[PDB]
Amino acid sequence: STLCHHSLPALIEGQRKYYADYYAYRQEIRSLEGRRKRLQAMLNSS
Amino acid sequence: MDGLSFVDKIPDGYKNEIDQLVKKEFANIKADNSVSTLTNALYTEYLKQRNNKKRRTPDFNDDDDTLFLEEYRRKYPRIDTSRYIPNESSEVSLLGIVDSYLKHQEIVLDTLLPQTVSNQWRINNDYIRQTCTIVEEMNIQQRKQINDLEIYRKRL
Amino acid sequence: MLCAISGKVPRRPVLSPKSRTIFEKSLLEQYVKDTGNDPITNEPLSIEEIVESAQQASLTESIPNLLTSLQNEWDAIMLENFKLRSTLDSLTKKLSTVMYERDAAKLVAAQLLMEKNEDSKDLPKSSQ
Amino acid sequence: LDSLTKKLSTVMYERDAAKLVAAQLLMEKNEDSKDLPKSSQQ
Repeated sequence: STLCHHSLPALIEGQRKYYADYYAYRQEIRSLEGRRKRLQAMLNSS
Repeated sequence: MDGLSFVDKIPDGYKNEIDQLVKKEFANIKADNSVSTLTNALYTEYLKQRNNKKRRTPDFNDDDDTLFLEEYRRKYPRIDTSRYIPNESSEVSLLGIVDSYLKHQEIVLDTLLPQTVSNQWRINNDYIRQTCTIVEEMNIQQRKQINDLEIYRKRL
Repeated sequence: MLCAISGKVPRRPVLSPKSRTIFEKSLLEQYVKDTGNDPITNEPLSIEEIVESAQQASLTESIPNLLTSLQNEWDAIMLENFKLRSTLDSLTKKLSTVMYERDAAKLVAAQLLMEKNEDSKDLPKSSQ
Repeated sequence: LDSLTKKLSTVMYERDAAKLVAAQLLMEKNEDSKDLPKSSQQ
């Protein structure tokens, strides 16, 4: 009954761990997608 | 809530360090009749009620109440010889058949031990596959993060 | 092979049809007269709903059944249940120490979830 | 007795499971401290 209870609580906490890491990956992707535009605008002034 | 067990390969010093954090939070938050009365009192005192051992004590050339005692010894010996005569007629056979009953009862307990052992392994086996998949999702998330931290400094 | 109320080895075992669990007759008849329901599953059960050999080799030294055997039975009944009341009081104290340290650990994670993500967010703001 | 022993067992296993959450979370919080301080210095 321990590992039956340990399976049920951990399987719901795994999705909350990943989706927290998923939304954190989307915010870091926005900083990468924006910083390249400022370097892309360097050759426009040239 | 999500703590990986099979994945995390967690020292005993981390158990002591985390327990101090828990302990610091712990400091902050800070039907029977009269037979039950006799049984609870006898067990709390640890003393047992005395039985009558007078039948072993009896002696010859004594008074009329002890004449009742020696005749009580005669009725007990006739009953004891009758009880011993039944056991002799039965033979070991009667002790043999009750032993066969005990082996059948004992085997049923061992099967319940395998059934619980098979099921607890299955719950662990399902958990082990989930931990390995949760490992790769966390490892890919960490690799993407270390790329972004390096790239943002490189662009600036 | 055993009774599911006392932990006996029954002499006249009876089984209930609402939940199949083998009970000794006197113990199951006592329960249905007290509260007319199955003790295990709490389902409706009556005396007519119930559906109806063991050898114990008496010892060679069988006075002792009056004196020595009968005192040991009511000693072992008395000491065990008192030790069992001592067992039930200690776990309810250990239940309280379990939930308080559990709620203590919940406040750690609630405190540290605000610490970690804002520390990571300040690393993302540091680049700008 | 056995019904609260299930409550005792499920709590103590989950308490040490939730205890491992803190050991992971404290080490990540510590890494974000030294990362930012060495960066904000330079």
